Amino acid sequence: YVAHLASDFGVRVFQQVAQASKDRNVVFSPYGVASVLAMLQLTTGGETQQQIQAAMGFKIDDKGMAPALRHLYKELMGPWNKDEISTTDAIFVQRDLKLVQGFMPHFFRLFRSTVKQVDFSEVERARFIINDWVKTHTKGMISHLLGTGAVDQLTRLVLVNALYFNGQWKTPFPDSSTHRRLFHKSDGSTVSVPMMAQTNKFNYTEFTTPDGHYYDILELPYHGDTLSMFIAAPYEKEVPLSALTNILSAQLISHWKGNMTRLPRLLVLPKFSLETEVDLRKPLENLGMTDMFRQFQADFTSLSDQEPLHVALALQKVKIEVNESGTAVIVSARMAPEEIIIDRPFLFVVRHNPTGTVLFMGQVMEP
Repeated sequence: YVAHLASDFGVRVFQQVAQASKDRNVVFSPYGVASVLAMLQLTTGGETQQQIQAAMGFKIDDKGMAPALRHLYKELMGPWNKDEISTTDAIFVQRDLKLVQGFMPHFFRLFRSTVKQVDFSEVERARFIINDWVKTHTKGMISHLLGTGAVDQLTRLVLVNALYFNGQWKTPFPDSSTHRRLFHKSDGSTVSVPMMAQTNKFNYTEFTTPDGHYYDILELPYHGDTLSMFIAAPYEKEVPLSALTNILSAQLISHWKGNMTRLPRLLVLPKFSLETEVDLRKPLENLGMTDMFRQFQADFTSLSDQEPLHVALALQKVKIEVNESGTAVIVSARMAPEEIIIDRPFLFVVRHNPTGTVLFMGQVMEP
């Protein structure tokens, strides 16, 4: 339930970043941005708080909300994982501020984490701290946030979120099937990229938007069916991804599941290892949250009502890999009735099945 509101807020943010990155690759984490903004909520007061609660759909302070979030976190980091997913949130505030009495403990009570305190006048040092935090909480897979270059002796507050993902397929794509094939950029031009092939009974459904766009939808489960990737590919060229992403929801995903049946298909899917760093300011402003980024409008008085505080920098960075698993003369396979060759731009969603949370989301315009 909290999972659903968090996922959907996170999709809304994705929509906005998709709107601005037409025809560009973009990988993103709905769960991530919602997790960091849930925490931001506590630091927040006034109308800046209103903007965030209204856009999110819940108040972190209300009962059951934070325990649900920690529940979810712990579950994601459980033993089923296997270094497939690393996540981390963090808020850095100017070291010697007159913080309000009792805020730090209350924050730890709710998030089992702390607001990190740094002297931003050391600049290079503060940058190293932020970049180091991410490095050490993502098993070294994410090491640097280009956007940190923007901090200076004036930064009072920074917010970051970083996640890596590379899952192990329930059924891996035989290594010998992988081959170089043609991809059609929306550009109208083309590129040859490595693609995987696997013949199986995939959960499948044809889907239509209310406004009449058609997409093929496949479920690819990961080991133990804890996680699943859903792939959504237009029926023919010309069908944009927008029509789909603009109604995307957790409920929509469950809807796809409700209609899927298992059919023997040859699937041909491109390998991809993509990285994306997004500056969350504009996307978040576009969802109502504009006060937080504004020096004289921002209201962070739950954290410190002494110095005027406001968010200088809000970043998410995601790296995601899709290959044959987690790691020959012949290539043999069962013949299949139909084939599904994903040789054009497509969307993917990684879902946590037990809760429905949308962990990752993206559009691949070129692998």
